[PDB]
Amino acid sequence: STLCHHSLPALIEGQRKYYADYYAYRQEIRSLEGRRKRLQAMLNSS
Amino acid sequence: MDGLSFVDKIPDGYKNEIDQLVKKEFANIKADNSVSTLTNALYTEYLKQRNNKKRRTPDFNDDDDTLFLEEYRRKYPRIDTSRYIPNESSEVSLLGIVDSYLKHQEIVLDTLLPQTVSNQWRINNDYIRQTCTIVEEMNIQQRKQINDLEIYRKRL
Amino acid sequence: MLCAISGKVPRRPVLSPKSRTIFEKSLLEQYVKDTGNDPITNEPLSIEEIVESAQQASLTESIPNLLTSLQNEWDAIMLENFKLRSTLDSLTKKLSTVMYERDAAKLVAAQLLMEKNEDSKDLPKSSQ
Amino acid sequence: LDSLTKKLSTVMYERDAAKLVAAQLLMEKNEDSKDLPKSSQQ
Repeated sequence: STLCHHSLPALIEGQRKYYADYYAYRQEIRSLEGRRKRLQAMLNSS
Repeated sequence: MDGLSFVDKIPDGYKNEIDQLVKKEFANIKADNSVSTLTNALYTEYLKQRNNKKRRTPDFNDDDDTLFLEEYRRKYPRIDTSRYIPNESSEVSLLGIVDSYLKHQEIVLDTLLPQTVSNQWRINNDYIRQTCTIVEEMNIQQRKQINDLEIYRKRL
Repeated sequence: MLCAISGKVPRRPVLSPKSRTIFEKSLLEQYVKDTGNDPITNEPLSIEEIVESAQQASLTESIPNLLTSLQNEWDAIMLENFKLRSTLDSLTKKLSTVMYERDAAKLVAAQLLMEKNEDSKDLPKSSQ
Repeated sequence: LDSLTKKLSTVMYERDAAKLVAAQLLMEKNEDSKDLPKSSQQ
């Protein structure tokens, strides 16, 4: 009954761990997608 | 809530360090009749009620109440010889058949031990596959993060 | 092979049809007269709903059944249940120490979830 | 007795499971401290 209870609580906490890491990956992707535009605008002034 | 067990390969010093954090939070938050009365009192005192051992004590050339005692010894010996005569007629056979009953009862307990052992392994086996998949999702998330931290400094 | 109320080895075992669990007759008849329901599953059960050999080799030294055997039975009944009341009081104290340290650990994670993500967010703001 | 022993067992296993959450979370919080301080210095 321990590992039956340990399976049920951990399987719901795994999705909350990943989706927290998923939304954190989307915010870091926005900083990468924006910083390249400022370097892309360097050759426009040239 | 999500703590990986099979994945995390967690020292005993981390158990002591985390327990101090828990302990610091712990400091902050800070039907029977009269037979039950006799049984609870006898067990709390640890003393047992005395039985009558007078039948072993009896002696010859004594008074009329002890004449009742020696005749009580005669009725007990006739009953004891009758009880011993039944056991002799039965033979070991009667002790043999009750032993066969005990082996059948004992085997049923061992099967319940395998059934619980098979099921607890299955719950662990399902958990082990989930931990390995949760490992790769966390490892890919960490690799993407270390790329972004390096790239943002490189662009600036 | 055993009774599911006392932990006996029954002499006249009876089984209930609402939940199949083998009970000794006197113990199951006592329960249905007290509260007319199955003790295990709490389902409706009556005396007519119930559906109806063991050898114990008496010892060679069988006075002792009056004196020595009968005192040991009511000693072992008395000491065990008192030790069992001592067992039930200690776990309810250990239940309280379990939930308080559990709620203590919940406040750690609630405190540290605000610490970690804002520390990571300040690393993302540091680049700008 | 056995019904609260299930409550005792499920709590103590989950308490040490939730205890491992803190050991992971404290080490990540510590890494974000030294990362930012060495960066904000330079």
